Amino acid sequence: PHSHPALTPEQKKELSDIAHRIVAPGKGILAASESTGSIAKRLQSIGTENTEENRRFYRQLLLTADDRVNPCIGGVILFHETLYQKADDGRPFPQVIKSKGGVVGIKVDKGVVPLAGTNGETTTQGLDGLSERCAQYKKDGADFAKWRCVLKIGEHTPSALAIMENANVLARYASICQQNGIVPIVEPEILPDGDHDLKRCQYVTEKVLAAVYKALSDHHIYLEGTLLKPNMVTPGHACTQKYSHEEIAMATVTALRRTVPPAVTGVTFLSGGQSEEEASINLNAINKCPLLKPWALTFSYGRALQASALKAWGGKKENLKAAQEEYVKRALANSLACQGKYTPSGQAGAAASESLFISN
Amino acid sequence: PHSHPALTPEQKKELSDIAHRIVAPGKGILAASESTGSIAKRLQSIGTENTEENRRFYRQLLLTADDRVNPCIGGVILFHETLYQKADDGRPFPQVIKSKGGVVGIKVDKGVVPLAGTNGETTTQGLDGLSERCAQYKKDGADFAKWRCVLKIGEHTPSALAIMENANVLARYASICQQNGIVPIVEPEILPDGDHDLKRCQYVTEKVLAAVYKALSDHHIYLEGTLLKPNMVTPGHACTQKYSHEEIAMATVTALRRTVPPAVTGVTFLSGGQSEEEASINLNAINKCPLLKPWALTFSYGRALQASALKAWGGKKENLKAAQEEYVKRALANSLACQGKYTPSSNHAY
Amino acid sequence: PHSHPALTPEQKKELSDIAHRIVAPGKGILAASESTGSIAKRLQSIGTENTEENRRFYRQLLLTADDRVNPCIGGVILFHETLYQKADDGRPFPQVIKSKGGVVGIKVDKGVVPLAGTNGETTTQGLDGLSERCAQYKKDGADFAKWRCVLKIGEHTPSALAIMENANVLARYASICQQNGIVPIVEPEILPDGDHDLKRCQYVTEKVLAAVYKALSDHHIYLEGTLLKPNMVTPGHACTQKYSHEEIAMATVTALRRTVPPAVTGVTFLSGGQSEEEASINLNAINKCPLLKPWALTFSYGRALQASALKAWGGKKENLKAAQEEYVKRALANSLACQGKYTPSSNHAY
Amino acid sequence: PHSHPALTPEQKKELSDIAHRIVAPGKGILAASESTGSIAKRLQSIGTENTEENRRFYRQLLLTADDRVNPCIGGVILFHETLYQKADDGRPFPQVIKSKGGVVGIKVDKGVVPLAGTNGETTTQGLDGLSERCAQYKKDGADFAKWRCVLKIGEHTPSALAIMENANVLARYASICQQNGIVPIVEPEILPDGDHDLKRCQYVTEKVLAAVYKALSDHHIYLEGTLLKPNMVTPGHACTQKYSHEEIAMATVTALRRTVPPAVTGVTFLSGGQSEEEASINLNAINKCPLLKPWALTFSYGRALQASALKAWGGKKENLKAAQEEYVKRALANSLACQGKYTPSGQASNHAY
Repeated sequence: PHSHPALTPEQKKELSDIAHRIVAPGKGILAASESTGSIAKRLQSIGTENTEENRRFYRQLLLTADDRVNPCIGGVILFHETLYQKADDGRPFPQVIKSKGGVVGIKVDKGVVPLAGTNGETTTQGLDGLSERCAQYKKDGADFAKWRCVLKIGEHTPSALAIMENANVLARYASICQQNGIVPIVEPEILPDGDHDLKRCQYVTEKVLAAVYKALSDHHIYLEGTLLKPNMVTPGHACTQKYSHEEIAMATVTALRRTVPPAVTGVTFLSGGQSEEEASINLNAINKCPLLKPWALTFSYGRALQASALKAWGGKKENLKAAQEEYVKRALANSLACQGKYTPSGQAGAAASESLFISN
Repeated sequence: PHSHPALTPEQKKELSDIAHRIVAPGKGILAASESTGSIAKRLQSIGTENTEENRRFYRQLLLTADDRVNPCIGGVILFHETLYQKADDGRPFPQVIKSKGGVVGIKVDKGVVPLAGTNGETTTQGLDGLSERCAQYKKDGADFAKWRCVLKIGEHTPSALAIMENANVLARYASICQQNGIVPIVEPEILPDGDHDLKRCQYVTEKVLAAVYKALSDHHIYLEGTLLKPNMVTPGHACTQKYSHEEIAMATVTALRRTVPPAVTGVTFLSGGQSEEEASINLNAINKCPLLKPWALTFSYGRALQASALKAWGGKKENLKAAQEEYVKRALANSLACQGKYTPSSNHAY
Repeated sequence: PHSHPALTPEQKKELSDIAHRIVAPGKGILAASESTGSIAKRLQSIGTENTEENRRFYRQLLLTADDRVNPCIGGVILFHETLYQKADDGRPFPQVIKSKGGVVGIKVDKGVVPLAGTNGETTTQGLDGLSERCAQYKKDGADFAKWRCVLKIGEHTPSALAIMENANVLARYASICQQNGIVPIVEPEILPDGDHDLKRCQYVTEKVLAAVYKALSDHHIYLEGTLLKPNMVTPGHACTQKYSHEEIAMATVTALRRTVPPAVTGVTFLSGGQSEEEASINLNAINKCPLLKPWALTFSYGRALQASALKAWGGKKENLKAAQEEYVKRALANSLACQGKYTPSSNHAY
Repeated sequence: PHSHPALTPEQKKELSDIAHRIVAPGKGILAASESTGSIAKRLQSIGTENTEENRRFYRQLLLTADDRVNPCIGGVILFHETLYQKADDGRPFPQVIKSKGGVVGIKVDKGVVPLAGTNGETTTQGLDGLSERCAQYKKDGADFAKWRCVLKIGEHTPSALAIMENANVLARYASICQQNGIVPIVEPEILPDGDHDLKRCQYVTEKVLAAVYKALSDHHIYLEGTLLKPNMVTPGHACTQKYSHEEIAMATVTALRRTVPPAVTGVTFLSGGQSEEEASINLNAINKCPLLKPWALTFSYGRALQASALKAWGGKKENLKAAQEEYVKRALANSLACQGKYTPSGQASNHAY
């Protein structure tokens, strides 16, 4: 019943200002923080060797696209390695990102680990020494961070334990981040795996988010200085029943309205395996949903922003321009989508229509 | 978890429709559901015998005020006794309220009870046979209900137990109401008693509301079909530090923005002892606060709508017009207040 | 983290003394608090009209059995009606019970109610005005009470909500009882209904009891002044896999050892549909289980103590003695059973 | 409401057998897992340079004490460094411990960290990569571990957040340990600092332990394969009111009886700053307390077993025997105490709580 201010007014201002810049009108997040083991798969899909140089080159390709992406990208999430790499001109990637008006983010979790006594459920690790890491990342140009928790819909999942534990660790992560001037993006991803329908996903999403915000309250988290990265509400990837984009949007906005406090600065949806087009179309339908939405509704896409790019690159340096052009195209589309002004013109490409879903 | 639909689409529509009608633009709630014992002191302050007839006449006086209150009153909360009384012309009070465009509400809790092992804290009782009561009340004209829980700010209060128990009982009450087509007004009142400051009230209010909504989620409550009746965020009555109405508005709106889901149809503030003018001025400031508010911010006033009317009446049947006139003036004042149009004549710091 | 004593040393002593007397070595509880509607089938099963006199006569039949039952019965739970009835000699039933060395108990809940949004799950009501009721029952001879919560094992049950809510209401009930010098018997019954196996029942029982005791702690319940009335751990009533009495005993004792604090004075098992012999044999096996048991492990049987008595009675006064004889036989069998002295004539796998 | 066994019967048996050996009748735990920074202060109090060799020599001094300690020591908690050091004869310390009948333990937490928004409250870190660490430690001779959470009694502490978070992290630590065949010692230490009285400590201990066990239940922790290392219930250090050893024992045993499931194999009290003699007398009183105690009530003493030994050593090799004698004396005394047989000579109400 007693207040022991976790943050000073100055600290709150800094956090709030950062969170708002990232999701400013028409802007979204480029999630390019895939680890080596994670990106290696994406590189093998185009027969490109997974080396430090190739990774550096590919990230440079994305980060140095022409100025058309500047008004589209409010922030860029990088993996530790990339945060300390430099472009061909010697400029550190964080400087490159900032010079284009983007905020630099860093992935800080150390992956998922199994929860004993559950049916294949997990929690996420990475709290050890997090305070010092955040302090160092802040000095090196980072202003926000990302931490991913993973839940799955099944007959007995997500369990009470899985929900409680993941919500609690997210809260710990957010607390430490805010003590170091780092805006935490809270990511409680509910996988699309399974044959459940739209209402089932909506039910689970509402229960999970309710648990997430109660935990953030218990841990004294400054919501205005945070961002939420949830899954859109959609039927399972194996569901038979079909739904329109308007139905996905309505189910998504309703779940959020029923659980996310207005104080939360913004919601940055993960693409979760959806195709580049689908992710853009759904984000657009969401922003056009005829319900009051007190928070920015935009993107934090990884796969949905890189599909066509990776394919256009093919590991060949000579395809630089071609690849970048594909990325710019998706950034412009999503920038319009997070404003509810996106209308596919029909020239997205076969790559932009292919499912980016990966079984878990 | 798995979904076992507590409500059908039709039931949800009914509840949401009722909730929206009560807090429609410019409208608020007249809370006239005082019990015999609760109205006792007030009648004593005007030397009027606490008889059912005087209580009937007084309620009639308020319910039959002229048509000017119609666009100001979206709902009227009644005590059990009054729901079954009639005006002199024979019209049942519920009919009088509805004829003026108001929704009829009913108080259903059975008062507070002491929580053993706490420093004078309480929870509220009244769940027994509540479903049958709500069904009967619905049949008799009521569309919404009220249940009051009370919390106190002190050295060791509100405690974890009190916060948890009161939030849980509020959720049970809300669940039962919705099963019977009754919109529940969730009232977790944090008393203004004490010398604590504005920051302290905001902190406690935030923690209480966070607990309330987690409980409503656990109990599967349909938020669009509910209303919230909280205390405004203010310093304690014995606090020596002074604050402006704008600061009160900022703390209140900030507290709500951090805990109340957008899905909640409306917030109807209790007056909690504030004077008629003070309650109106603060509600006005709250609606003028430069922050985004996804829900209606209006009133559910008991004392703040009746103070002057009660004094003007003085238990004198011949003062009818004078008394009603005072109530009408406050109804008009608050209707403008919930629109941020009433005039008597750094957010990071929160 | 601050204490505000719910009970004084004197109040604790009274509660602890009562609880110990009820479960003293070799003693158990006769659960005869069936309501009019609950005893209806019992009476109609023997073609007996369900009148107040027949109910009075039947209760008298059990309560006035000979002194052989005295050392077997530490307590008798009665229904409101029976607490105020008298034997043929004019003696109030509470007096008849006490004169035989038994403590008088009273059922105080008001039945189960449906939890909206669940798959047919329930919580229990009865807290309204419970403090005053307890005060009166105490004056009228009762020293302990009973409150029954019901949980069910199914595909998605017991749910998180059902467990938390039932645990919480049991805590409220216990708190109110202790404030009035009444020892609360906490009964979180997990029904045997279903085809689930022994391990499933053990798992659910462990989770439910863990929730129950956390709630009791949160509500400042004095465990020494309470008793626990749980279901034994058994396979579902329709489970295809079969088990031995030793297995049931091991699962039951293991579940209790993992959740029930040593401070709890006693565990009084409900028979839950088991036959008279089955309930006695299982209770005996539980007491012979080769694990340390820090609490009395006895009975609180309703059906398992009355089955044969009811049939022998058949609603005829001339069968009084024959009927009482059957009751005595079961009282003697279970008294031996709660001591592990009854004869009908690898824990890591749990 | 569905079970997905975290452990097999074989795994449970292994954890249960380990836990029981550690707290077998008359046995307790030598807590010698002080970190380099913690042991630094210990070495300075005797004017001895804090070097690895001096640390090894000191740990060897305690571990190679004569056979008299064998029936007294059921387990020895070591710090990472020590688990990999060897005695002069080349025998790994883990081997030295086992050969004397003791079970080897390892401290695995990574210290406390501040909980933002609280009044100087903390939680404990060390879960990252803990599973891999536990598997490695098991392979290298350790069978149990220790994780310390710290709570403080003050005006607004322990707070709801502090209690919930510390209980939750302890449960995660316990879960990871059991998955790797390691018996976790759950240590929710409530500091004795402050002017609070005996009943205040008892109240707080009761609330903390109830939260600890609810969390262990939620995380499906196998209680029979765990031990509890709590503070004894005593008045605050600055408390003006005085209490007898009998009252401290009654408050302690009452607090435990109201919260610790009988399935818990044993309770190993920390000395928490009490003198060697006080810790032994209080432990003996706890064991003589006229109430039913379904678990072993013994010790897991650090300072209460090393105070005199450290002083007698003084960092001088010639004081080896004198130093070992001081340790052996405390081991024998506490061995008798955890049996309620302690006497100054040697081997020879309740409703108000």
